[PDB]
Amino acid sequence: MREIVHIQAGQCGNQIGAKFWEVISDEHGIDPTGSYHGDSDLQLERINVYYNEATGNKYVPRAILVDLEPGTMDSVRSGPFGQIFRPDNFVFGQSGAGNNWAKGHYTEGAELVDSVLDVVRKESESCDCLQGFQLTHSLGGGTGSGMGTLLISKIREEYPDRIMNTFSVMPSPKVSDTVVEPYNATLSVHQLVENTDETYCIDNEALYDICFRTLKLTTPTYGDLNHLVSATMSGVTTCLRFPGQLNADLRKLAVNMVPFPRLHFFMPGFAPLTSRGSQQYRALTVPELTQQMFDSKNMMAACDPRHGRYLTVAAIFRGRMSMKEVDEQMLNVQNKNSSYFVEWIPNNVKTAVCDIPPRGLKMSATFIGNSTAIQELFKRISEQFTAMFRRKAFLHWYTGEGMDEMEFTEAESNMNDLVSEYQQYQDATADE
Amino acid sequence: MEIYCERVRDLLNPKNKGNLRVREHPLLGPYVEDLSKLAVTSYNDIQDLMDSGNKARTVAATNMNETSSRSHAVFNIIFTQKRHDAETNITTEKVSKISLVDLAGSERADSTGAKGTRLKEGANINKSLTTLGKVISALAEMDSGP
Amino acid sequence: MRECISIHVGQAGVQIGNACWELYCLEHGIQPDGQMPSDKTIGGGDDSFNTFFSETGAGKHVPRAVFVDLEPTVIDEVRTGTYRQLFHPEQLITGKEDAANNYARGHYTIGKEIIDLVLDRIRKLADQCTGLQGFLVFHSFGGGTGSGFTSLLMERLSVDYGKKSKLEFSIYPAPQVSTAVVEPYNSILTTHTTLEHSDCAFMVDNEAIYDICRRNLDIERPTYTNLNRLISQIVSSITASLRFDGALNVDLTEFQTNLVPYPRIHFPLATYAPVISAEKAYHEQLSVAEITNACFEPANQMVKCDPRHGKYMACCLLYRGDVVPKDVNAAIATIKTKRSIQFVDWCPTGFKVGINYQPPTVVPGGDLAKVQRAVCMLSNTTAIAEAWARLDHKFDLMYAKRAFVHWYVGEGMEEGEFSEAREDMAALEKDYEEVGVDSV
Ligand SMILES: CC(=O)O[C@H]1C(=O)[C@@]2(C)[C@H]([C@H](OC(=O)c3ccccc3)[C@]3(O)C[C@H](OC(=O)[C@H](O)[C@@H](NC(=O)c4ccccc4)c4ccccc4)C(C)=C1C3(C)C)[C@]1(OC(C)=O)CO[C@@H]1C[C@@H]2O
Ligand SMILES: Nc1nc2c(ncn2[C@@H]2O[C@H](COP(=O)(O)OP(=O)(O)OP(=O)(O)O)[C@@H](O)[C@H]2O)c(=O)[nH]1
Ligand SMILES: Nc1nc2c(ncn2[C@@H]2O[C@H](COP(=O)(O)OP(=O)(O)O)[C@@H](O)[C@H]2O)c(=O)[nH]1
Ligand SMILES: [Mg+2]
Repeated sequence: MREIVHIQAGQCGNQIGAKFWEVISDEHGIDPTGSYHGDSDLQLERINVYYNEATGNKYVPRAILVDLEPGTMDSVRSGPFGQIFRPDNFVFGQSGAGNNWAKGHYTEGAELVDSVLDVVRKESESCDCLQGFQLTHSLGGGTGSGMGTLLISKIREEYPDRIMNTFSVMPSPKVSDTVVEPYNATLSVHQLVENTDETYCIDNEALYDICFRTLKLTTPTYGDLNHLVSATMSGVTTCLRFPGQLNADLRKLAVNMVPFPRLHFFMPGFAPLTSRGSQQYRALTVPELTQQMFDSKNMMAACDPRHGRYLTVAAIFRGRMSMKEVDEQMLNVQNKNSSYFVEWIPNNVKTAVCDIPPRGLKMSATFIGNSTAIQELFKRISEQFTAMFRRKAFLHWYTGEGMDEMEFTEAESNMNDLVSEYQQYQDATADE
Repeated sequence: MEIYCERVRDLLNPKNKGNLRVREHPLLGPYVEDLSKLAVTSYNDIQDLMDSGNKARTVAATNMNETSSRSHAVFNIIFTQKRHDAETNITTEKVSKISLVDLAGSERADSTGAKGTRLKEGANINKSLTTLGKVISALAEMDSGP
Repeated sequence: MRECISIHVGQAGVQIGNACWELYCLEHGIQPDGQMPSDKTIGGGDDSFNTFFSETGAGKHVPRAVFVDLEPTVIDEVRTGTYRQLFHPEQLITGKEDAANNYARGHYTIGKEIIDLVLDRIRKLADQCTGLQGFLVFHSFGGGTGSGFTSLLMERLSVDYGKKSKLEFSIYPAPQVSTAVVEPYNSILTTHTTLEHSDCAFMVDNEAIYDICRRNLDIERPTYTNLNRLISQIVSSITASLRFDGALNVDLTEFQTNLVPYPRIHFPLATYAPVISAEKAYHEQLSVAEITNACFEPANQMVKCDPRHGKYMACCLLYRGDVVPKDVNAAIATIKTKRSIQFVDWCPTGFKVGINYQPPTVVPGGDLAKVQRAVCMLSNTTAIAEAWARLDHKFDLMYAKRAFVHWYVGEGMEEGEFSEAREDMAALEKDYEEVGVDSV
């Protein structure tokens, strides 16, 4: 059986994980107390992917919560689903990172990492056949970047064979909330490019754009953004939990997506989106989902896919639909926009279908694209990084915690090399 | 130094369970941090160091060779010339680096009878060798073209 | 006694097996639970025929089949489905992840640790048999399991049993539509086992059957169930001669004697002529000449290749129902008269004919109409190569840059093993371009 271990670090990761757990639970039918109150019999068939049994016919999620500030832990416990988690998995400290990558990675995180790893070993030992991990965090912050990177490094050292994923919120181009975002983002990407096996790039600006233009909300809050991200996270790994006509394990997605080891950054997407009060106008079907799925406005990465080429793409459908319609639509999309697909991969669309759609959605589709245009994002950070490293704007805060300029230089060089690789394929011609 | 499975291990340094980090000096390029760099003054010293290094290397048997190598090996010599004509010349004029590299042999898996840990070592060796072939081909094409 | 063993590997094989065994259970009057009430009403006969079913003491019939996969989902659909009481509980799941579209995982690392159980189950089934005739393996190119584990299993079977026939039905990649970006690697690697160990391999493509469903059957949104039902009809027509009485009967050895002029030329195509909806079933006589002329139509081929670009080297016709030898002789003469169908000079006869009395059955909730006469053609042509050539092109376009190669190398494969296979494939294609050159 395929068991997944879930880790959460920092304010952003913890809130996303809380909303995500509030979702999966409904999909499988779990009350906030833990007892099962459902209708179908397929919901318990594969519940062990995420949940562990407990003696009173109870289910406890296989999650780990990490921070260095008790405030977020208190907020999560004092909530609708606070009592579902195991208390022993609430690992935390005091005197948080303070938006400093050095404090998170070297000074403060180095004390709590041992306890976090002990909990991780205990959780992974009980699994029958572990599949992989997944971790949610924010790169622009403190605690999240440092402790997530340290945990990723340690876990990769200990479990070299299994899959590692990451759902990371990157710094946005214009909507900014921390003055030293570029240092943390660069130092985090320098390690993410090496250690993890997949990465999905989320941007707050894209989510706000979707909420205001597509969903037509008036006062979006972080709850809705967490909703979107949770929807995507649940849709990615559906085929481990429900039967279908074409299954797609995480490893299969990894093999079909990345052509080379260093290019494992993806743009996610979800369809459909009717904004309500206009559901009665749109006819839901397969071509409509495909039309909405490949559109640029839908992307959550805040980067235009029209400025590059799709290295490859994967689509996971959920519903009861015909295979010919799916295959015809993917072929049509490939043939119509022939300029935006790389030419030395003869077919670069992976397809999967599952029979059980979401609670109230006769159909749904998830999208994982791998395109060169993502380089734009990295370039932005790199530019800003230079603008603050040429004069050493806020460097002393890092150097007081045990770092040196060499670390910054090598991180900048590594990200620039990543940008150069992605740019090597972006231009047309190339061919044979 | 040796490369076993994407980890650098020192040989002259005695039993040290930890690995050695790889860092890039901005001007001098890649290198490895805390490599036990040892001086020499007699042929006996370097001979004994070479014997100890070969002894401590990781080696395993297989169908293709009774004593095969499970790790790439790199031997490096740093040599300094000091011209000390006190009237005119200065010392430490020339510094030179000599590198001697022994690579692991491509594993065919089924023909070698690999199994368990040996198979994973063979897989890592093959990955490294394929990467080496790709760079070599790319660099050759690049220099040939321009 | 005439006996066969069926092996289904991978998701495609298991689903095709579901459709097949539904058809077989329907044909002989066996309920899903294995009981056969008609014996109490009939009072005699061996209608619980030994070609596919073994009879226990209490009257229950258990099929001669082995299901294999490296993930639990697809078989767990069967363990709790309608036919949960038909099969033996030994279904051979791997309690681990799947090959993940990786040939190396399915042949070297994860493909083992379950091969021994499969061989033991097959050994028990073959030992229980008395007069085993052959194996029918169902798999699919382009899948990790269906390529790698099929290769390993076929190699072991050839080493172990040796002289028994080994047919093979497979889903070949389509020219344009596809569901994986690493299909060509898997197919080209799988070339070796189907070339060397298999005795006769039949090819099927999804695009061809989609077109047939669209035009003949008038289904605008078909799914895999229709595909599997059609393939099951073809396989049943092939195997029917072992079961029911007929005027002219053909064993598996006859197929392997008349369709393979040389050892390395054993890749024929298969077609089924009367595919027609119930609404269009009227307005048409569906006589022998019509159905046998429908076989040679290029639009009814089950693989997207044009037979007109090559030459026909051999043909087997299998008739079911109310058919008379006078009509089939006249049909053969008419087909020989036409010029569009070209026969190689060194095969003056060309045709083999078999006739069976049992007409085809109709599944409830199906799409094919009830018909009185049915035909299955197995033709050995030199048009196949064309399809292979297309696939080869795709492989080259990805192998010039070594894309996706590190995934294969990290699981025990060596790089050079790619190139060898490609060259091997080139050799087969050239021998299908010389066997047809006109003699001088
Ligand atoms: C009444 C109705 O059916 O209307 C739809 C609806 O209008 C739309 C707009 C829904 C609606 O979603 C949003 O408005 C939204 C707001 C913020 C962030 C993200 C979404 C919907 O709220 C979301 C809701 O989705 C679900 O309930 C899914 O089953 C989904 N739900 C969750 O994510 C979830 C959240 C908390 C707790 C439990 C589940 C799901 C998916 C996989 C597995 C389990 C659940 C649906 C269909 C609708 C409404 C209600 C309007 C959409 O969302 C989903 C996930 O279906 C937005 O894009 C889709 C397209 C739908 O047409
Ligand atoms: N005709 C037909 N083809 C199918 C069916 N299901 C899957 N396929 C084909 O199978 C190919 C995918 O490979 P699979 O056969 O699923 O490989 P697998 O059995 O899943 O093995 P793994 O990939 O390791 O899980 C696709 O190209 C499909 O065209 C089916 O029900 N009918
Ligand atoms: N999507 C999303 N982003 C958030 C949320 N809360 C904070 N953020 C983002 O997280 C960034 C700050 O990271 P932070 O959580 O403080 O990192 P930490 O201090 O190490 O835990 C800001 O740029 C915010 O935009 C949330 O609930 N959802
Ligand atoms: Mg499968």
